[PDB]
This record gives sequence, structure tokens and C-alpha cells, in this order.
Amino acid sequence: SNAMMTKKERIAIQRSMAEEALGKLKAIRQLCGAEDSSDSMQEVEIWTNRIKELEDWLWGESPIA
Amino acid sequence: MMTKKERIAIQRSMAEEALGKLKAIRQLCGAEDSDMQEVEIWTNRIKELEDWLWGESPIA
Amino acid sequence: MMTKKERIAIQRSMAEEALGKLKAIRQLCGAEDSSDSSDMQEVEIWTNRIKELEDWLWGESPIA
Amino acid sequence: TKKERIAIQRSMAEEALGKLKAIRQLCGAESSDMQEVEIWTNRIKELEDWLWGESPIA
Amino acid sequence: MMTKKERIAIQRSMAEEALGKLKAIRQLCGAEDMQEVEIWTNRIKELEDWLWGESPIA
Amino acid sequence: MMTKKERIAIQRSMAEEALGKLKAIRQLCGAEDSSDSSDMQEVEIWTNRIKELEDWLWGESPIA
Amino acid sequence: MTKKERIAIQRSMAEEALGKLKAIRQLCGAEDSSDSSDMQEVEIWTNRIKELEDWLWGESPIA
Amino acid sequence: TKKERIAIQRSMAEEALGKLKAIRQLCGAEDDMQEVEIWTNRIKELEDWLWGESPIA
Repeated sequence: SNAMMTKKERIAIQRSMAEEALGKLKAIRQLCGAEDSSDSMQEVEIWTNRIKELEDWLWGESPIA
Repeated sequence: MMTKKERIAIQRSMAEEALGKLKAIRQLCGAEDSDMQEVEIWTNRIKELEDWLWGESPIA
Repeated sequence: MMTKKERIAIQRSMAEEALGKLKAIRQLCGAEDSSDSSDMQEVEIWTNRIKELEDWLWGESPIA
Repeated sequence: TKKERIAIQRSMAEEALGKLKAIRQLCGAESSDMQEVEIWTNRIKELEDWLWGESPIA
Repeated sequence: MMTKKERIAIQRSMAEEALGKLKAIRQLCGAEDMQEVEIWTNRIKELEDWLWGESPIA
Repeated sequence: MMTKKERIAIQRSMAEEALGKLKAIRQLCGAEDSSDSSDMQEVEIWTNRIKELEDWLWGESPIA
Repeated sequence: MTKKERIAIQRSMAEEALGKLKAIRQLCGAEDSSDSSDMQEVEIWTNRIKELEDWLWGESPIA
Repeated sequence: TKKERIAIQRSMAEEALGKLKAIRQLCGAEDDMQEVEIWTNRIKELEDWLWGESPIA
């Protein structure tokens, strides 16, 4: 290739961006029930599980694993 | 004007983004290749911060 | 595409953005229904923890 | 011969490495799990690199 | 006493020790005196890929 | 000093121990609270894969 | 199991790993043509094993 | 009477499972252990559904 960047570099950059993506999704989860002055988890759990699933895919199975 | 509890949720949301950026940093180690110890140093420091955030900090 | 120097420079650049985000958090410690002193103590706690991280980053870390 | 004694020492080192890797598999049996796993991975790879690269049996 | 996940972690620990023993065998090739080494390498890798990729403990 | 025949006998002895270890793993399937069919599915898979290895070791491998 | 139990089990396994490494060391210079070079090998093994053992019991996840 | 009808259905399910198991037993007769394991897995899946999630569980 006549490209400056290597495949290893491109994948590292992608993995770096994936951490930011995951940070954003986890940020979302933190607002569950922020409208509720009271205490209590089912909504939170749904997010936890979907994020874990994406995170397992990213680092286990994806093109950047 | 927000309640403290609302402000803390916002702060926690933002803390996830801060953690994301640190974790992004870590992924760049050796991209151009201490190799694995460099990465381990970041793991250990990010974990210490995450542990503080969710366990000891004002937003725990 | 990157030397190690360049990659480290890029990591240092990202570290400033991470620090910005943590300092942004510290600016939201005030609230309606909490005491000013309690919120002020939060600010002090954040400040000390951010300074500890900055000191590590620029002093002791792999990117110092 | 020193060579045959060295092969035997290398065979033994593989078994020591197996026992260390066995310890790694028990992490989290009961994030920190991933920190622990990474630390064992690295210590083990460091020992392997020493055994086969630097040690008297390299 | 054990959950299935704990039992599987124990089995994975044990599989590292079995791999260690096979790798130990490989190290004795030519100890008395290379395609032979390659045969072991390839067959160990096949087993290791199965264990961690496809087996009941993967 | 060591002959090739002796080296091969040593490798064969070690192979028996490796097989013993994989057979020991097989025995733990369903050790926990488990349904007889889950157990038996796992046991079959271990049995067949161990048998395949044994066949290779004693029939096709450098130590056969 | 508890984390304490799992850690105990890992420490017990570490002792066996250390035993196997130390066993290796005993075979250096087994030949009757052994000299200062063989003793140096022994020391090189001793030092590496001590580094690992100090890590295990001082700094590791199982310390 | 629904209970009786379900009992008869469960009785028949055992015969259906037996016939599938009968099929599995012919694998490799003419001599691939993966073929047998595929059958094991698919029979288990069905048996688990029958006694665990199905209308006759």
C-alpha cells in the first residue's frame, strides 16, 4: 500500500474510538431515573446487558478484536 | 436549580465519558510497533480512578 | 504513519481532553438542596483527585 | 550431555508455564477480573520470553 | 458445592496443564542428536484452538 | 548419550500423562448440579476429541 | 466459592509452579565437567525465581 | 380432561424422542464423530423444550 498508515495503526485507532463509543452508552445508562427524587433497577439492567453484549462483541468477535 | 441527585447523575454520566477517553488513550499504546507493561500501567491507573469514582468519590 | 514520539504526543493531547472533562465535572458541584459547604468540600475533593492524576500524567506516566 | 540435560530443563519449563497458565484460568471463578487476567498474561509472557530468549536454556 | 462456571474454570486450569505436558514432549525432539518439531507444533495448536474456541470449555 | 529410541519412549510415557490429564477433565462434566443430558453431551464431546488425539498419538504421530 | 478461597487455591498452585522452577535449577551442572559457568547458571535461575517469588507474595493479585 | 390429554401427548413425545434417538444410532454404521454430536445436540434441544418450555411441560 502507498498509504502512510498501517493496518495495526488503523485498528488501534478504531479500538480507541470504540472506547469513546462505549463511554457514551455507559453515560446514557447513568441518567436512568434521574427524574426520580426517590430510590430503587430493571431499566438500568437492560442497558447494562446491551452494553456488555456490544462490549463482548467488540473485544471478542469484531473485526477489531 | 437542579436537585443534588440530578446534578450527581449528570456528573456520573460525564465521568463515564472521562473514563472512555482514558481508555481510548490506552488503546493507542504500541500502535506504531515496555510494550505490554506500558498498557498494564494504564489499566492499573484507570481502574484505580474508576474504583474511586464509583466507590469513594462524591458521586459514588 | 506515527513514530512513537508522535503517538505519545497524540496520547498527551487526548489526556488534556480527559482532564478537561474531569474539570468540567468539578464545575457542577453546586445544587439547590445541598449546603454550600458540603458542595465546596466536593470541589476540594475533585480538585485534589484531578491534581493527583495530572501530576501522574505529566510526572510519572508512560507519556510524561 | 549438557544438550540433553538442557532439553529436559526446557520440557520441565513448559510444565511450570502450564501451572502458571492454570492459575490464570481461575481469575474471576467466583474489570478486576480483566485487570487480574491481564497481569497474569503479562507475567507469564515475560517469563516465557526470558526462558526461551535470555535464560540458560534459551 | 460448585456452580457450572466454577467447574468449567477448573477444567480450563487442567487443560493448560495437559497442554504444558504436550509442549514438554515437543521440547525433547532431537534431544538425542525439525519437521518433527513442526508436526507437534501444528497438532498442539489444533488442540489449543479447539479447547479455547470450540470445546465445551471455550 | 540418549538414543532416539529412548527419547521416543520418554515422549510416549509423557503422552500417557497428557491423556490422563484430559481424561481427568472429562470426569468432572456434570460434577455440579446438572441435567443428565447436559452432562452426557459434554462427556461425548470430550470422549470423541480424546479418542481422536489417542488415535493420532499411537497411529500417526512421530512417536507411533 | 469465595474470592478468598479462589485466591488460596491460586497461591497453592503458585507454590507448585515455584517448586517446578526450582527443580529445573537443581539439574544445572549435573555433568562432572561442571565449573564456575554452571554455578553462574544456578545463580541466574535463583535470581529469576526470586524475582517471581517476591512478585507473587509481595505485589501480585494473590499477594 | 385437559390433564389426561396432556399426559397422552407426553407419552407420545417419548416415542418421538425415541425415534430421533434411533436415527442418531445409525451414524457411522457403514464405517465422523461431529455428525453424531450434531444429533445429540439437536435431540437435547428438543427434549429440553418438551419437558421445560412446551405446552406439555
